[PDB]
Amino acid sequence: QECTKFKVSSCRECIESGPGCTWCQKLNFTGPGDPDSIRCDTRPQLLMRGCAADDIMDPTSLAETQEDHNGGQKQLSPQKVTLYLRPGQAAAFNVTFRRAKGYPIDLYYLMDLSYSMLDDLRNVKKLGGDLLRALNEITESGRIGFGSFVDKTVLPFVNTHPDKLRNPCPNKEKECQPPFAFRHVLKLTNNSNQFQTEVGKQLISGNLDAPEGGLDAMMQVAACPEEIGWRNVTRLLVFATDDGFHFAGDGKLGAILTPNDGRCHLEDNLYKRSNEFDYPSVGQLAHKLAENNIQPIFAVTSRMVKTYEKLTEIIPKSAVGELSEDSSNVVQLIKNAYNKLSSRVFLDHNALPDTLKVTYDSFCSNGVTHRNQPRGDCDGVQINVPITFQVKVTATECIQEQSFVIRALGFTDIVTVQVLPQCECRCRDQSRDRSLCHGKGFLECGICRCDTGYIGKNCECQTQGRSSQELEGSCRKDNNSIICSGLGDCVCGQCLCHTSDVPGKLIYGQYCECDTINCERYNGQVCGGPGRGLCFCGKCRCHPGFEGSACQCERTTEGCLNPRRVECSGRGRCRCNVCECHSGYQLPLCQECPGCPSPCGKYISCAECLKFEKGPFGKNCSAACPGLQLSNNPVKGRTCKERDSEGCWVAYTLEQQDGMDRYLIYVDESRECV
Amino acid sequence: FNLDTEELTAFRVDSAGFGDSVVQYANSWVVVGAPQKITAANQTGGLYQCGYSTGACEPIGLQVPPEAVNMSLGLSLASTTSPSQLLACGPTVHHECGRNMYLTGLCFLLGPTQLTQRLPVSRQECPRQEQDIVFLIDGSGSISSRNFATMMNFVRAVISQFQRPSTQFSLMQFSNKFQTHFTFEEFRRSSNPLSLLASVHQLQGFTYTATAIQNVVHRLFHASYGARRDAAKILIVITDGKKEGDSLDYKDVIPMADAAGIIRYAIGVGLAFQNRNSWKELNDIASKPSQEHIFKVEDFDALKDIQNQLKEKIFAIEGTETTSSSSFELEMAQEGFSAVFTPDGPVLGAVGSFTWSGGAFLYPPNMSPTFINMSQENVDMRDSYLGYSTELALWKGVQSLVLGAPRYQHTGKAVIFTQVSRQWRMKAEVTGTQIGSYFGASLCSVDVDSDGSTDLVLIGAPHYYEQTRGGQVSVCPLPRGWRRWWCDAVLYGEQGHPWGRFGAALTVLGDVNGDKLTDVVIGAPGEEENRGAVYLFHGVLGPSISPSHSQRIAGSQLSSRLQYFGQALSGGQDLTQDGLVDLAVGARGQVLLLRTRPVLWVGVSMQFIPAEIPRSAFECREQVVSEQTLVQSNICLYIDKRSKNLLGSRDLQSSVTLDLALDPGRLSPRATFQETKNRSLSRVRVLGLKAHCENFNLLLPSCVEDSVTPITLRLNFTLVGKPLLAFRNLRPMLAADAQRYFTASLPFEKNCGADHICQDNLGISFSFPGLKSLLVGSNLELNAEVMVWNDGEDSYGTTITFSHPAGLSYRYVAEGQKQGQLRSLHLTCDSAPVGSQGTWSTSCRINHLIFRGGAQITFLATFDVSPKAVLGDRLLLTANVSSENNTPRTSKTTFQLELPVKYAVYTVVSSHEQFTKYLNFSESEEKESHVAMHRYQVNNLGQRDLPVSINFWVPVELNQEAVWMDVEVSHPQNPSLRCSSEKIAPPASDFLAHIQKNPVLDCSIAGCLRFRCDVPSFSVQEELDFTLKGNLSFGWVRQILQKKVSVVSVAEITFDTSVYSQLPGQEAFMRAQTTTVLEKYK
Ligand SMILES: *[C@@H]1O[C@H](CO)[C@@H](O[C@@H]2O[C@H](CO)[C@@H](O[C@@H]3O[C@H](CO[C@H]4O[C@H](CO)[C@@H](O)[C@H](O)[C@@H]4O)[C@@H](O)[C@H](O[C@H]4O[C@H](CO)[C@@H](O)[C@H](O)[C@@H]4O)[C@@H]3O)[C@H](O)[C@H]2NC(C)=O)[C@H](O)[C@H]1NC(C)=O
Ligand SMILES: *[C@@H]1O[C@H](CO)[C@@H](O[C@@H]2O[C@H](CO)[C@@H](O)[C@H](O)[C@H]2NC(C)=O)[C@H](O)[C@H]1NC(C)=O
Ligand SMILES: *[C@@H]1O[C@H](CO)[C@@H](O[C@@H]2O[C@H](CO)[C@@H](O)[C@H](O)[C@H]2NC(C)=O)[C@H](O)[C@H]1NC(C)=O
Ligand SMILES: *[C@@H]1O[C@H](CO)[C@@H](O)[C@H](O)[C@H]1NC(C)=O
Ligand SMILES: *[C@@H]1O[C@H](CO)[C@@H](O)[C@H](O)[C@H]1NC(C)=O
Ligand SMILES: *[C@@H]1O[C@H](CO)[C@@H](O)[C@H](O)[C@H]1NC(C)=O
Ligand SMILES: [Ca+2]
Ligand SMILES: [Ca+2]
Ligand SMILES: [Ca+2]
Ligand SMILES: [Ca+2]
Ligand SMILES: [Mg+2]
Repeated sequence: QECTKFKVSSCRECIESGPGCTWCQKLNFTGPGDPDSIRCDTRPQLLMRGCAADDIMDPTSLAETQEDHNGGQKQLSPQKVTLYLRPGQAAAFNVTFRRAKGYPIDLYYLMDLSYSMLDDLRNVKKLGGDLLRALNEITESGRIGFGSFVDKTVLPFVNTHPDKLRNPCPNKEKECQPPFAFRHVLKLTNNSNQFQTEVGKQLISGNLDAPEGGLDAMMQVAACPEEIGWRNVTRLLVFATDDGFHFAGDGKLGAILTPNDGRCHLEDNLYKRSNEFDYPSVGQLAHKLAENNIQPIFAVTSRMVKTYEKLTEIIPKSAVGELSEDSSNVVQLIKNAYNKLSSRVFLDHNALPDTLKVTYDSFCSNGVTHRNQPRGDCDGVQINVPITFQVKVTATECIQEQSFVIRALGFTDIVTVQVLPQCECRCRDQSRDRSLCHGKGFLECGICRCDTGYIGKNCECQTQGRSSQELEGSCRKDNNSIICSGLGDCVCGQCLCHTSDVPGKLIYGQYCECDTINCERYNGQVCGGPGRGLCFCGKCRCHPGFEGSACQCERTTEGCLNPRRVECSGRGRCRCNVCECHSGYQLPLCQECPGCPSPCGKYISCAECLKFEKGPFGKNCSAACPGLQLSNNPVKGRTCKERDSEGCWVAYTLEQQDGMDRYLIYVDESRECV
Repeated sequence: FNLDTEELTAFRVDSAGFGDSVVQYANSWVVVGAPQKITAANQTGGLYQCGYSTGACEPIGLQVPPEAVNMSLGLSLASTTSPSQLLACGPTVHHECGRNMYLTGLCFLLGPTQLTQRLPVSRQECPRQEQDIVFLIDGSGSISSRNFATMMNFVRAVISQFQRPSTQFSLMQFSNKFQTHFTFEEFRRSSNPLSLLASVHQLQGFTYTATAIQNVVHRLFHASYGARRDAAKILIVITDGKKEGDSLDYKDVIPMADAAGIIRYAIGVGLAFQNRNSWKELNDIASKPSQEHIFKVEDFDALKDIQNQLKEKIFAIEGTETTSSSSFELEMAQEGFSAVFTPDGPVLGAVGSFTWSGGAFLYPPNMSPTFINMSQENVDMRDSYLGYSTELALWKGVQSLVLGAPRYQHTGKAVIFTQVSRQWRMKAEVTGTQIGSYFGASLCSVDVDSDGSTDLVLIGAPHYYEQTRGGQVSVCPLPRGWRRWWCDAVLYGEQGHPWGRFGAALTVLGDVNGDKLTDVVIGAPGEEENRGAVYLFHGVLGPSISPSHSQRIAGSQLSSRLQYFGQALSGGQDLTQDGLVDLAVGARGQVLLLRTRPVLWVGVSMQFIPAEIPRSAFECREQVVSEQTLVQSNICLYIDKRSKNLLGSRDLQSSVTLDLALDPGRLSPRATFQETKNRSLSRVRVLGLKAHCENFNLLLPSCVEDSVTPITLRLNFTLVGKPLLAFRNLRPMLAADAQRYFTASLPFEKNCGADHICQDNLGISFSFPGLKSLLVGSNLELNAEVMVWNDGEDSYGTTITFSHPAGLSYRYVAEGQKQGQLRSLHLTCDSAPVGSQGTWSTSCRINHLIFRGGAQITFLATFDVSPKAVLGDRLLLTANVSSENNTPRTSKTTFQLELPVKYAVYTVVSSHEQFTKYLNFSESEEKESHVAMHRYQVNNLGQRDLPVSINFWVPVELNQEAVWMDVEVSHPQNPSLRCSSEKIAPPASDFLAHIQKNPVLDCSIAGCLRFRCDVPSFSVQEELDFTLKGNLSFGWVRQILQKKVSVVSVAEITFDTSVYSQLPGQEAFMRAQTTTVLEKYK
């Protein structure tokens, strides 16, 4: 199959060469004056040479599925995978996951209390008897909690004196509560009517800056249930606000450069730290949040729908809910929650050491035959239909025995996957044959490994003073080659490559022909430095995730992808995280061709065939006008403005998108026949 | 890689938020910031200047005005060098405008001059609200004379509670007629307005409610009477009955009033109103909602009990159209949040401009300042803090500013602005990569080289990730030619440590290692367990940085106990006055200074006086002696790259340890030095910028086994001692690429037989397979197919060297999986500078095997060539070929060839959209002049100035019938250039049918007109544009007997096909077109 020889001194050093490397233990396999490194070839070659089949030591990777009894864990099996992983060779173990039933639920209503959330507070202050009613079907005795939030106390997030601070309410001043940021009004409780009545109590507040500081509330919530309390099963949250959201970095405005610690420190179910404390970074949730098995459910105005949409991409288990400004269709959010929240099966793992690389496969239930990618994104599975993930773990070197875990994001089920460095190849010891190797050496699967001072295939020679006539036979690759390719003095048939005390430098091989320094460079580093790849006799063996002549095309990834998740938009192969845009399309993702004519001609005919109805000319339209979209919105960019079929100047912008002649227009509701 | 981590200075002044923001001041000092250094009543912080001489920080004197409150100065800092000045800021000034205070910002300019204080210190006064209230009163006969003086007494009352000129009043009374007692003009002018209130008398009479209302808003609310134009219109009414005899109706009056936007209140008296026939005239009268703008009463006397209530409803007035939204201007813009200088005055940044869009205020030389937002026509950019960070971008031409917008669409975009003469528009921009990434936090214009023209720009995004949340900095060069610009000339540096906040800050450090390639520093106070961290990168060639950093001085460097360090940092100035630049990095509590240790590197030459071995002490013999032969080996050492350290002390003297060793890798020493008798030796000797050559004695034993393999001699060398006169160098060192292991070979006179004399005969020849034209830009790699002979004795360590211009070097091919009639070959190549000025040799000895008999062999050697390859209009290259046994004789066998070289250029041309497509039906006669205008814009994104000549093709004559006459070409915004003119006649085919196919009128039909506008030197980036016009005749339109015809002009740019070409393969962007239409019917 494949096997390039690294320094081969024992059967183990043959294994550390690659997956397709096998070793022969059969004695008397070495000819009159043949190398010991010949014992290490490919299984096929060994048989062609004569090496018996049962003499081919071949440590291969496999899996130990120690399945539990039951109620060990529920729908993630197996529960304990003890893999024996040989470097370079991939071990594959499957993962059966058949979600079963709805466990105890635990909701929490994060509502922004502003003057814009007035009729929201009215049409919601006490509609919770239909929440348990909407909870009745699937889950049983769940829990219900509430938490309010506005924005940081101190400016510039809201005027900090004066007694508008005691009275922020704009114009009505209906005794609204003091400006706050997070008030834990209700704890997770069984009752439902007590919950409603404790809510209506509190009235709104107000702040200055338009977007909110709701992110600070997020952490403070799932930070210390030593005072808030939380169920040990499920934990769903729901964001609600007709306003933006502030993240880290914005605190510098309020003269606060103390980052977010992660733990909440309240004394009266109310924050008094958010002031002496900076905003939680955007990414400080997908970690902490997803660590406590909590998952918000975005539900805001249509004005803020596609901003939280981009937020759905990043953080896991999160849905987008466009609703009216009255919060009346808020309970239908959760009919859309379990819809695609019980659907996102995840299968990531604890941050593994760099010495390892993990991947997965996917076999969704409705049709999908995925292969080779992290995660386990199958947005088409729900109640009681199992799934299939093929976890393939590979190593680069002979790891040290350790252990990691593969969890499902948003699930308490831990799968303790044990990992064992499988390399050594037991065979014999130095009780059998202290004879051969002339007493000054031991034996290991045939060959003999001599002492510091003895060398030779039978420890017959010593590392001082030796040489013969035709022992220099297999000591040179061919008749017209210099002995040991220089940089190596031949002793007893074979060669002993000289040593260089220079970083990296190392000679090796039967005739000392290969080195670990003379390969293809990259960024002023050998085979891409020790990070990217390595050097071995000219060719670079790039680490996992890196390909190319010298790991030049450093990443096998595709940063050539945009949010559209189509490579290089229109045209351009994705080589080395770079697009090769056809024509004059420019970088990085090939969308704008600055020099292009920005053609509006030939488009007028179809512009009046879509917005206005002034006759699809050549034929009809939607056929001669595959600029299929005509959004009812202020799209922009290619601001065009030409005339119509008969006189009038028809205005319209023209936002191109992705491939070939695909477009998106808004034709101004106006004309000009002057 | 030369940032001191031992002997540095540390200022630990414990003053709260001390060491939170820092900057390099006039070289002698460093200024630190402590925003939270409480002073007085919740006021400022304070600054500190620190000198190197004595490790101590002295407070800095400041005249903090009582006006500026809780501004916590020092938070934002900035310093210039032109003339040395410094700038600090309190971006949190608090000025109490009553109801609610805001944030304005206040800065100070210090230096060896006058202590200026610039916004400039017009203590930013609160906002003035404009109200134009109009009292309307029923004076019908139903009201008693007693209830009258009481009501007009309540009127004056509600007038005093207000203050002018920010408020205004106008009164009218309405019964059966309508008297305007005093207008808006007679209120702001009359020093005593209430003097006219007690002057009015009752009217009695009938009642026409609605009628007066119109007589009020269509007169008193005119800008003519004095009612301010841009104002808030309020109207109040006080009546005791409905409208009877009122010849009008509310169905006409109410609408047109709400048009001008007039909030309507109502105050009734009688309680006859609480009937269902007199309650609707309070709702109709007032403006929606009805339950807010009304306050009915029974008694005129206790009408002043609600005098206490009306206080509020009117003051709370802000704006009622878009459901009471929240707009702004410059109340909480905290100007000076981030500042940076520039040849034409400093530049502070505002954040809360309007919809918190953002911007920056520029201050010229005592001329009033300007300001740059994004205009309002820019719908987006709401809440982005445009100007959170600010940086300059000087260029050979005009300056350019840059503002950071962390939260554009909540992701983060960065926008670059230019200030063209009477323009100040936007150059370009780039969105962020991820939501919350915060793309825009930090920015730094840096200079890969030292040409003085800012080449590229860094960007910060500490809170970004995909799997690991280390942070993210983004390199983004500064392409010229607006509307195109990419933060992706590839790369973006990071680190393998989540929650690190990498990119929090950064500054240009400049040339530290002396390879002409500026180097930058970058902070990351979140690394490790909250511990601090900093990074060091280097440039390469033009727009680029090296992802792999050389150093990573973090908070584990016996920084006993600081939590997050690197928050901010600025360097580039020599303050310790030990020659080279210094770096200042702020940290919580204290701030450190890391100097840069001098990096010199050295070149070496090795040789063996006796070239090879004469076979005298070769195979030897055993009667009598070892006459141990005496080989001499001379090595020399000299340092050449110096520019930074300059002549004189240190750049010269520097002792060194030498460690020579022969045949190291083998346990069979082939020789020994005489001085020590060992197989190796060491001696410490003095170096200089002038060579130091010493030859040593070597002893070869008469008899030896291996002779084929030359004997190696390598040296390990370093820099021992490091005492040099004063301690003003302290520690010098070597660079990254330190090939401290240099080896030279000594061959042997191989036995080519008991006779036959060993004739060295080798030839050589090479070519370039498929190499077409070779222009600099394309054809980066250069594939050379070299063949070689051996028509003589066997060459063992045969070597093959090339001569080439500086613009290229050899890179290993490493091709394989299985292909060739070709290379197979492990060979060792070493580049090196040779000739006087320019050329140099890359030798390549076929390392480890023999080249025998009349055998030929072919291998492939490839040379990367730089896109900016300085080389003549022709490039030659040669190939010396010889054996290991050197060249014992006369005429060399070199092989050379010379190639024509060209150079890449990007040259594009567009048809500006100011183009006259004008067809329309009014075509009664054959007139002349509706001159059309074909504007063509052109520009080159190449990288070299190159002459050009822009050609044109404008139709005119058409069978004697002119198409459009007197056509010339204007060249505005540029000198009067010379253009040529020539007429030509097309092929003359049947044009009848020709354009019937296509209404087009290209030059192939009508006698066209070529314009050859030459150009002296089309400097890169130059968008040299120009247009052409001419009265367009309608006569020829009939000549062809159709309608809706269209005439086209072609414009093609040209340049010397030789020397220059265009790069990508083939782009026709150098040939634009403009099609005008002459559809005129009837
Ligand atoms: C920098 O950025 C801004 C904002 O992004 C650009 O656009 C400005 O946007 C504001 C929007 O509020 C424009 O509004 C101005 O309002 C002033 C007073 O408030 C009036 O408007 C509100 C809303 O209708 C009313 O409710 C209130 O009662 C007031 O009527 C006006 O005084 C402004 O000036 C206008 O009238 C004055 C009369 O003195 C004229 O001199 C001006 O020409 C102007 O017509 C204005 O209406 C504001 O117009 C915008 N500025 C500009 C210059 O257009 C800015 O364009 C941008 N700045 C620059 C220099 O580019
Ligand atoms: C500045 O204002 C702050 C509060 O914003 C003061 O801090 C304390 O505030 C509380 C609540 O108003 C007062 O009851 C305390 O008396 C304040 N503490 C002290 C020690 O006075 C702070 O005092 C003010 N600082 C100054 C010097 O004016
Ligand atoms: C030049 O090179 C040799 C080998 O690197 C130095 O010898 C030391 O040898 C040991 C291994 O036997 C290395 O671990 C050390 O790094 C080497 N030097 C030390 C102590 O750092 C030798 O010292 C060098 N010659 C000099 C003195 O410049
Ligand atoms: C895992 O599942 C796939 C597809 O069902 C199957 O082909 C493969 O054999 C399974 N792997 C193991 C280890 O059983
Ligand atoms: C002499 O030779 C030995 C072995 O090569 C070496 O270790 C030692 O350093 C040498 N001594 C001197 C004085 O050079
Ligand atoms: C090859 O060319 C270089 C050019 O300077 C010269 O130094 C060298 O002697 C040449 N080699 C031989 C021996 O032909
Ligand atoms: Ca609402
Ligand atoms: Ca530069
Ligand atoms: Ca440098
Ligand atoms: Ca210095
Ligand atoms: Mg009356």
